[PDB]
Amino acid sequence: MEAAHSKSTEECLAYFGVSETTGLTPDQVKRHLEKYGHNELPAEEGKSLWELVIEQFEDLLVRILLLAACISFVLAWFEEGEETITAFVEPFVILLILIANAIVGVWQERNAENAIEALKEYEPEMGKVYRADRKSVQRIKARDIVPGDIVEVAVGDKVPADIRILSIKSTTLRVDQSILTGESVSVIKHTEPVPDPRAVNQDKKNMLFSGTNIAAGKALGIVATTGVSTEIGKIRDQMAATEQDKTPLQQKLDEFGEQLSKVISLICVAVWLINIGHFNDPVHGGSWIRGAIYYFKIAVALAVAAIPEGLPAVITTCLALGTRRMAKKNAIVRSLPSVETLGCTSVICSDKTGTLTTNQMSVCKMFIIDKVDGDFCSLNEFSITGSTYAPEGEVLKNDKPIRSGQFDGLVELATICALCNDSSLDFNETKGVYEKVGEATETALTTLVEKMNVFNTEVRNLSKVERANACNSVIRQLMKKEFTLEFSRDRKSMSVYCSPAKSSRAAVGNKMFVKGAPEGVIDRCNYVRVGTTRVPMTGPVKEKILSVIKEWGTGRDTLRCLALATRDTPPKREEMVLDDSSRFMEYETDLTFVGVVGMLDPPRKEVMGSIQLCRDAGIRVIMITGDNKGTAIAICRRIGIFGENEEVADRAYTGREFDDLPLAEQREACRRACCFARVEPSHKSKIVEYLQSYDEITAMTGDGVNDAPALKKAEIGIAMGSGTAVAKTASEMVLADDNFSTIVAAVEEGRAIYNNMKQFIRYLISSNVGEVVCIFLTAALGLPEALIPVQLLWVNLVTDGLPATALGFNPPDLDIMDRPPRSPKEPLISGWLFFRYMAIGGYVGAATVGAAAWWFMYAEDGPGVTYHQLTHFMQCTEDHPHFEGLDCEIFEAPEPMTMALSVLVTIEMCNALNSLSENQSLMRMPPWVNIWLLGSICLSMSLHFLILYVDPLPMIFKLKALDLTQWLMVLKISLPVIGLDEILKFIARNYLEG
Ligand SMILES: Nc1ncnc2c1ncn2[C@@H]1O[C@H](COP(=O)(O)OP(=O)(O)CP(=O)(O)O)[C@@H](O)[C@H]1O
Ligand SMILES: [Ca+2]
Ligand SMILES: [Ca+2]
Ligand SMILES: [Ca+2]
Ligand SMILES: [K+]
Repeated sequence: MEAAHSKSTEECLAYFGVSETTGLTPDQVKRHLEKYGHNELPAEEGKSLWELVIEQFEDLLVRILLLAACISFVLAWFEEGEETITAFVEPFVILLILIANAIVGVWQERNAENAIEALKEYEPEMGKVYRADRKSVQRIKARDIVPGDIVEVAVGDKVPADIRILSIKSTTLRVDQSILTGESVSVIKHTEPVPDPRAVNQDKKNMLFSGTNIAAGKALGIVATTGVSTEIGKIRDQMAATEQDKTPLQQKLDEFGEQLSKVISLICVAVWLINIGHFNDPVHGGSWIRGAIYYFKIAVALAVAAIPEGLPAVITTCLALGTRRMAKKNAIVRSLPSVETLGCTSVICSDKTGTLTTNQMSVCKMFIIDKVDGDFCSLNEFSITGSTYAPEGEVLKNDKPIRSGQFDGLVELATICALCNDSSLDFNETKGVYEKVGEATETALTTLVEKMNVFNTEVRNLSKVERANACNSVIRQLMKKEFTLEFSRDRKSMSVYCSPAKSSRAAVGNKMFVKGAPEGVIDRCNYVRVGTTRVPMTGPVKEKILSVIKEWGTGRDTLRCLALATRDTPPKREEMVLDDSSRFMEYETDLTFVGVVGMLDPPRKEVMGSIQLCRDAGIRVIMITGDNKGTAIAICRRIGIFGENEEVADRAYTGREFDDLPLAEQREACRRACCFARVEPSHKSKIVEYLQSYDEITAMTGDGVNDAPALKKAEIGIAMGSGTAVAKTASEMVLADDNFSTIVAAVEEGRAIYNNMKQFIRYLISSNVGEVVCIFLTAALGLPEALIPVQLLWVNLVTDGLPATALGFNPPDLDIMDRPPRSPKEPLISGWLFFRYMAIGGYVGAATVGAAAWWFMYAEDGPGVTYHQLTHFMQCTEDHPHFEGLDCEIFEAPEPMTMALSVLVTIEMCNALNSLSENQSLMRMPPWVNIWLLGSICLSMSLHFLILYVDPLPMIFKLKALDLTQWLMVLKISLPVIGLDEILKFIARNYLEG
């Protein structure tokens, strides 16, 4: 722990007693680990509080029923009902259905968080450190980083710990500190001490803070603090209310829930108004307001039934369920609305290098100039064995292993690859594998130098650790790297200014070693090196070099190519200003061509299959890369974006070609082109921007810092697990698996969510409407009451609870990935879907009423009398109108209220079976595709059988179970409602794109 950023670079090194270039010894690391602990915060085991998870009572709908149960609890405490126990069942029934959905909701939120945190720990954060047991930089777990050791940081790296800057290898260092200071744009760092000890974080310009990202440059530093002493560690739980808001779909349903409230409220008030006639009816005797209290109970109870109380929980469930499914496929969701938005995605933008490709780079081909004689130019081509970063391979010429030192051109080629390089190799002992340190492109050159061994260095007797950078270290001991002009994606090249290491025997020449994009580098070459000789760049020589480059990139291997050049006579250092990066290209002119390297970069296996699935799902895929167009087009053909011979004359554009187009043509090009090569980070963001101008949901996939602007711009940013931290920071999803196939699954899963949310709405509306229609159909036709305040709360608990919620666990539709992406601005309920809600709601209302009437009109146990209660409901006892009223008490009979109560339950469990798919029949999608639903149906049916035969309960819910013959009628009328929907589903199936 060093608490001072005011100390100099020497004082920091002296404090921990560590050598700047060597790092902490193994014994030092041991002590510092005991004294300062592991560089790990606990992560806080209390991610959530059990009860805090339980608070699912925030939604308006839960609050309504919450209050609704209260009024029935107040109406049960004092008067307002004679038999109190039955009135004490009312609020407990309402509480019962809420807790059921609450348990379900709490459960899924619990499973999600657990699965999320488990997936987050799969890949241990690694850091680059110099330590005494190794000459080259090595990679260790970030938690094993202790205060005092030398840590190396590069572009795209997450800063592993609080670090005092010792040396900036680049000409500048920019850092993204938004996670700590809120500074939107990157800030510049230096090495000079900031004298003030109490200085705020924004002024610590000689410090790197853990959790921040290196925007540009490369630096060497020493850890000041780790663990909880780290600046970002103190503030993680320090401030609250920084959490996420509700998703677009969730906001869409919130709107929907309130509109339902206004309708149901109107209806409930309307139910109260239409029944102000039975004000003074003998049921409550002669009552001026007591008669209203009962119908106020009816209105309130009808609300609770009609209100989709399960809706708030089923959204959170479907979301948490989707996340958990994604978690199983090693996909990390950093932003909740990522899955629902991806479901309605029409265009997927994807980076090529590292994203569409495995980023396991290995130079397998390279050439230098052989002979130059007029219009004649011949090249010395070479092949390199080894597809890994391992320093094991051969340099083949004419299918013969050769010594690269034999060719002077290869000597300088290897020199450039070694010096003009900000990467290295580190052997990981754990299951022994050579790992890259930095960018894969540069490491492929590092392993090349090792394979070439141009100075015949004895490497046989070296360990696998030393061997990783054996030949590279030899070259570095021959030329002192003064400074480095960093790789810039505008000039697309990189150079290093070097002087002879001896500096005593040799002072003959300073050199600039340049590598970069072939086209750019070659253009800035005026000379061509032939061994140790140098000749002027001409037409024929230029054409020869370029044509071979075109061959490799278009070939069956599709080689990523780099040109390597040298400035024989560079400007004196005084004439060079390292301040502006725009003048670096000027410094990299009058170069001497040395050679061209060719890299193998295999596409990921699952990409080709995934693209076809995207094409079938109406999702378009565009490749966006800074690489050569020839190789980009060739890869596009290799992965299926383009056919093998599509001849895509107007479907592929370079950054130059794209800019030469007017704004209108650029915007239109993004519609037709599926391949953008040689483009800058700004182009990637602009392409996504154009696609969104057509009101499209655009997704972006990348791994580098050149994808960062486009990742933040797109609807959904998806990062690679092996990618940079800058890209992950700018993303909504992270694929730790590096599995591109998960994206297609993520799209599919999000559409199941929407469709399941649809079927949930389709079930509850079309069923609860039928409940409402029933109440209206009886009160208007002048029939006895079908239901009672208690009975109303029962058909709610049974039909609007778990059988409703279980629809959230519905399987994806059969043609879910054969239909086009849903437009984001589609109406939640289509104009025609609303007709189903009535067509089903109409029959349910007519089924529940016909049941209570059939007891009155055709039941043998009942009176069995013909039409319409002998035309009126007036009768009650003898001596009223003598219209053959042989029957005495055939009114206020509890058996038909049953009959309605039982049809209502049965017909909704019946209706729920239609909510397995939007338009697919029960034939193609049988009931056993959802076991969770059938269990809820059985539970609801069993709960209804229980409430009817357990003798004290019939007294409460008023039910003499006319068991055999009448349940048949209940089952009989409830059955066509699934038959009708089956016919109703067949219509829209065939009506719209049959
Ligand atoms: N370290 C490096 N030094 C010099 N040139 C480099 C380099 N890394 C890449 N280049 C070259 O610069 C070109 C443009 O760089 P850029 O980073 O924008 O594209 P890219 O192909 O490497 C990333 P992607 O394909 O993921 O978008 C590359 O095509 C490559 O030829
Ligand atoms: Ca309800
Ligand atoms: Ca990349
Ligand atoms: Ca219902
Ligand atoms: K974004």
